[PDB]
Amino acid sequence: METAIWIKNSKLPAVLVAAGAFDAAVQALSKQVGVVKLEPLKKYFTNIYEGCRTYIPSTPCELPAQLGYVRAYDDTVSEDQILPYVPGLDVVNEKMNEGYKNFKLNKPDIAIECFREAIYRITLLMVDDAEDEKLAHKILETAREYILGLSIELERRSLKEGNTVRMLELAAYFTKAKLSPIHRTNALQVAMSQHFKHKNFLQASYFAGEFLKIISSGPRAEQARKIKNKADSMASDAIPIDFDPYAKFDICAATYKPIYEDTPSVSDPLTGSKYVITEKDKIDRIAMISKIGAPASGLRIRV
Amino acid sequence: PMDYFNIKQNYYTGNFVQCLQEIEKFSKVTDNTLLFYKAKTLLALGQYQSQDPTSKLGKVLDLYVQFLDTKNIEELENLLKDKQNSPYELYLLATAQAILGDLDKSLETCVEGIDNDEAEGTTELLLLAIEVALLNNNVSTASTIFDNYTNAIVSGDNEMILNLAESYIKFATNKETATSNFYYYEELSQTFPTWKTQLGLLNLHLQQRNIAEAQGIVELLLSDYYSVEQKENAVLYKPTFLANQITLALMQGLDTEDLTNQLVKLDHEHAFIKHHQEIDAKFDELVRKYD
Repeated sequence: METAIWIKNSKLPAVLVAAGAFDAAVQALSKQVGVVKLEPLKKYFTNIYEGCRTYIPSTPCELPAQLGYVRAYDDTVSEDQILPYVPGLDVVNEKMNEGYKNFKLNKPDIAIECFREAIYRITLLMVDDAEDEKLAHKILETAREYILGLSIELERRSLKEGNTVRMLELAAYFTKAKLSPIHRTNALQVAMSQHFKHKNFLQASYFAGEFLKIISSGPRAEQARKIKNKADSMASDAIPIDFDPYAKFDICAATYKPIYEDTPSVSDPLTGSKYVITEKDKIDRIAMISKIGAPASGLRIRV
Repeated sequence: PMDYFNIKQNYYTGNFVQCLQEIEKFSKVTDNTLLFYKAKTLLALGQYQSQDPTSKLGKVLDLYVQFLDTKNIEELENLLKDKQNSPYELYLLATAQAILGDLDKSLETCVEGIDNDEAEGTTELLLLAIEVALLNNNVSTASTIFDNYTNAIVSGDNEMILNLAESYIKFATNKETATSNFYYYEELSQTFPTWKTQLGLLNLHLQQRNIAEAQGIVELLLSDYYSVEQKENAVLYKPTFLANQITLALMQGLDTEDLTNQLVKLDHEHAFIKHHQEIDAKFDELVRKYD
């Protein structure tokens, strides 16, 4: 009877999953966040269903063990709040912190795995709170920005020497990802020294200046200052690239090109990443479960 | 009364060695309760041996231990078919039926023998009825059976059996999880510290989201007094121990691959693994259906 209490009290995808109503949960995710590829969510469905269940020994032990349920709240709440226990934002923050740790250690694939996991956990959250709901959305957008920047940098690294313009463009677009300032420092350092190496002194000076307004002391700040001094003395760019730091644009999460306000674009309804128009109906690169440009009613995590 | 109090008290808490001792105090004496509990206690110790091949109950018990290996019920059923069977006999037949997955038939076998509450073994069979109904997710029937039986009334030694049944109901219904039910399980873990009472307390902490206390009891069971000194019934309770660890890890966000693999190797028929394979297939089928 517990499962039907759950479903009567909330149709959140998390609650449907906990109840075993996998099909109804998949349909709800389809309408709400455009979910279309299911495999990357399997573990998470599994995690929820088994996380709110526990097994006590029977008498005798040969008899199958008996199933009990872990609820969301203790018994002091009304009957319409009888809800499954679903792990919350504190685990999500742990996954994000592991992402940041792998980012600092220059393990970008593993960082991406961590940010993707936090996104999948947020897709199946249950909060009871306007502040937790807003916090969940902000973390989701942050994880997307970290995945986007890391994917730009992995593309840059994958490049054959001789794709110098594409490489310098990617180095620049990496600085556009909305990481924390201390993390944006990594991208600015890449962009600065790659543009300096390739005789793009105007670019190098911009990236060095942006670096120095976050980190002002230490040996990287001094490297940045001497790079900026030399670059300001040269005041030239050997290789023009499509990049205006003062314009308003986003980066296409599939082709890694700037999308200006007049550029026709579509977006992923789940992660909010943006794409050039030829990516409509394809699967989002950030989390790889939802359909770019699909009609969607919006993420539901608030009971 | 009280003849059986210590036998039953040690059996239901999982103190099977001390249970056998309490039974041995009746050296060279036998009745159907002594037979029933000595057979079940020897079985739980991994040391079963045929106590009374002569009598009806003993034949049934040996058929039952055999069934546990063969998983074939035909002999047991054909022996009890159309006969006037006692509650102890029905206990064993209905446990077998329930192990086969036939929970409806099992509950009916139980209900057969619950008429008279002054008949030997009836309280035992009532507990089994409760357990078998809860296994089939028929919680309202379990409550009704228990309420009607108990209001319709209690010997000193059956008291613990009825409390055990009630506690299974309260576990399945999250009823006073943090007050009376938890106190019951914790008191038993303190007075009769065994694998059984310890896992009961652990389940009650998990239901309360008390990660720290759950982990404390997991560490305690992993220590030497339980995992080495009690290597005997540690084996009996290991699969449920593994399932519990899995739910605690999942509550923390930790990986459960190793634990799930241990459990599936050790007891691929554990309730956790049935649920696990079922949701695995359910999800893979959805994946296929929407492609």
